[PDB]
Amino acid sequence: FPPGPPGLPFIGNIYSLAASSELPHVYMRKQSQVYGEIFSLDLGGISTVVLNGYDVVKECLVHQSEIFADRPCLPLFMKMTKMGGLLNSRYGRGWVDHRRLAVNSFRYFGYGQKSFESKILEETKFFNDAIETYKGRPFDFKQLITNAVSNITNLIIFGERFTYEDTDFQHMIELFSENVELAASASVFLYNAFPWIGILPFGKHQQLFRNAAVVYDFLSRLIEKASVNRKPQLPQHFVDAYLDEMDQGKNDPSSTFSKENLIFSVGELIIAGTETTTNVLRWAILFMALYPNIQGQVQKEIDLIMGPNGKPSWDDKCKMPYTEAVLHEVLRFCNIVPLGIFHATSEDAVVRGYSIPKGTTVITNLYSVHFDEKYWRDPEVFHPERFLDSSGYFAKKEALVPFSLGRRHCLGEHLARMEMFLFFTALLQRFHLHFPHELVPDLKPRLGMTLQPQPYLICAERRH
Ligand code: HEM
Ligand SMILES: C=C1CC[C@H](O)C/C1=C\C=C1\CCC[C@]2(C)[C@@H]([C@H](C)CCCC(C)C)CC[C@@H]12
Repeated sequence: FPPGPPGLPFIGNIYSLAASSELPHVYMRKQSQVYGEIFSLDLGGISTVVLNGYDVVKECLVHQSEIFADRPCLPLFMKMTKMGGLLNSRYGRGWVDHRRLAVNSFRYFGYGQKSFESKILEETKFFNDAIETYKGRPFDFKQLITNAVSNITNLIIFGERFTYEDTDFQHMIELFSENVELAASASVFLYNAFPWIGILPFGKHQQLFRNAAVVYDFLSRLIEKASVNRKPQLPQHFVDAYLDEMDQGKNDPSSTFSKENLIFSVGELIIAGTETTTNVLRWAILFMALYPNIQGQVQKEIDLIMGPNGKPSWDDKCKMPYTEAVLHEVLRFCNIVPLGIFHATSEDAVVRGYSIPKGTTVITNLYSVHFDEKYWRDPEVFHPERFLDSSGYFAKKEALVPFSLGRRHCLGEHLARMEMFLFFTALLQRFHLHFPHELVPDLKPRLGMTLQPQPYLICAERRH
């Protein structure tokens, strides 16, 4: 069983993570330098194993894919979803059924259709128009980016987009997003260690359970509004398709599709899309205002390939290596999902001599892969040029894994990439981005299951 740093009795390394000035993924990378690529932590009595660097992360999630495909049975995840749904589903027939349905649905109701790309572009127009509203005055992009990004998924799930005046839906996403953040909280690591803490009426765990209630109700209401006009066997979207599957499993009682599992799946798909993609864009914008020379080079490429008023296109990607370079270097350098989503072993495992008992939490420290000095030159530097080959084309790197690897890898990778590219290009084509009174902006990320920047104002002035 892998060695690791010691911590106090009862609470273990929750203390050492807690009392460290460094964020958890940074903490963990330093400890691998002392204990090895694979080390352990005692998180209040839950034994967890951390994987660090590209080699062991691959060795587990890819070479032993079925053994590390599971999710851990932490009290919070048992309470929230009973380990059904998709994202936190146990590895099994339930997960196979939901994953398959989701993959096919995103293909069929999404990027598999010729008209889909223009629906993204339609959204960049609402988005850019909303930006113009402010007439170059400083504001926070967080809301608009969130609205716009979530609508690309709303099309696939609910068959429609919600307007930017829809503050009810926005409120539901703000609570759900708070929950993704509180999930990384010391309060929650303790709650999972000591679930009797649930008797305590105050604290971040009660905020999370309350939020989850409000969110669960809202999602079931949306799912009901989206199933009104349903024509059995002729689905308009993911919700209809899910209901199709419940029909075909009415006689199969071991069928895993359920009304509860539909709310969990929809919630998981919606929050997975909105949290992550939004943040990528928010980091990118931050860095383009910080480094105008880099912003300007992207803009130069846009004008050469797309012109001043051309509609951006997914097909343009491969004529725009520098743009693709910047975007990949944001994924690598900001690590929007720094520790991925926790895994667990689906059976007793043996990795590099160490034994890992069935059910152990396994943390894949994706941050440490992107800063693995065996595969990256000076990874502590933001430098898009590292993704360019000697002819100036985009050069893909094996050790860039911001959508993780193996059986559980991001289901939305492709969709995210189109969203990112089309939103970033549409925005930079129309605007110049800089800070107010050249304010000194903060680049220290906010502690959560995803990394987002602190609130920052930005000025968007039209270019032509
Ligand atoms: C920049 C955008 C995104 C990033 C960086 C990202 C990252 C990730 C990561 C690191 C995982 C962990 C997989 C694991 O357990 O090892 C994941 C899983 C997942 N992602 Fe994404 N994601 C993004 C966008 C999306 C979008 C747009 C969707 C859906 C529309 C999505 C849906 C999911 C789902 C459902 C899972 C769980 C898959 C499973 O458990 O089988 N993600 N994502
Ligand atoms: C769906 C439903 C159904 C609706 C309920 O309110 C609860 C719920 C999800 C709850 C959570 C809270 C805990 C943290 C979870 C389990 C997130 C998980 C830690 C992954 C977050 C990282 C991801 C955005 C990359 C995803 C869903 C989150």
